[PDB]
This record gives sequence, structure tokens and C-alpha cells, in this order.
Amino acid sequence: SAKELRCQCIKTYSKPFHPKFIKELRVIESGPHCANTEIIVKLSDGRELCLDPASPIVKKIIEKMLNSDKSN
Amino acid sequence: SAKELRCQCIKTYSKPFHPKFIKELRVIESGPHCANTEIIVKLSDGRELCLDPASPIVKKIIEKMLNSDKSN
Repeated sequence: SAKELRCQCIKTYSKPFHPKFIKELRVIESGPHCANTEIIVKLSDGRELCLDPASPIVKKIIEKMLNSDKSN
Repeated sequence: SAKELRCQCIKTYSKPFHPKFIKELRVIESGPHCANTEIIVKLSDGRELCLDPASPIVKKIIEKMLNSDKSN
């Protein structure tokens, strides 16, 4: 009975780990909405899902869109 | 009749473009071999393939493995 799940996820693929051994680093960097807009990965041959470990980086890449429009 | 194609690719997904509008940024960052070890992406709703636009960055992420072992 917790708040309705969010769009995709807010944490790592599912678990934290060394993202260095990631075979596929996927990043949901779509426009501004809710579907894709965070980080993602494919942990070597063990874990593979989205990615959002308290890393606002990717939020800054999506954030630059708005900020780009904030030139007037 | 050109040199046998390489492993996956050496350039972008297929074409260059603003990687900013990429919906999925995938990165083949596997160990050291030849399969996956470069950058990759999913250009918004238009282009989606690997990624290696003269960007050695990703090569530096894979390179840190060796260099990590070069501590002795």
C-alpha cells in the first residue's frame, strides 16, 4: 500500500554496484515528461535495468533543455 | 572490397547528430576484447544504433581497467 509506483524507476537498474563493469550504459534522456529522462545501464552479465543512483547528472542534461530556452 | 568490417562499429550509431536529443544513450562498456567497449545511443525517435564519434572518452573508461592494474 505505498504511493502508486512512479514512471519507470528512481534508483539504479534495481541495485547498486560498480557501474564500471556495465556492458551497456543506457540513458533514458528523452525530452521533458516522465517516461525516459534518467540514467540506465546493463550491468555486465549480471544486472540490466534503468539507472538513477541519486545522480542528478542526467537530470542536468535534460535540464539544459529548459535552461537553453531561458536565454530571453 | 574493403578491409573486413570491424567488430560492431567505429562511428556513431550510423550518422552524426546532436546526441542531446538521444532517447536512450547506450554504451557498450564491456571488458577488454572487441565486442562491446565503445559508446552507443538511441537517437530520439529517428536514429538508434551504436556510438563512437571520434570520442575516446569511452575508451578512457575501458582504459582505466588496464591502468588500474598498472599500480605495481
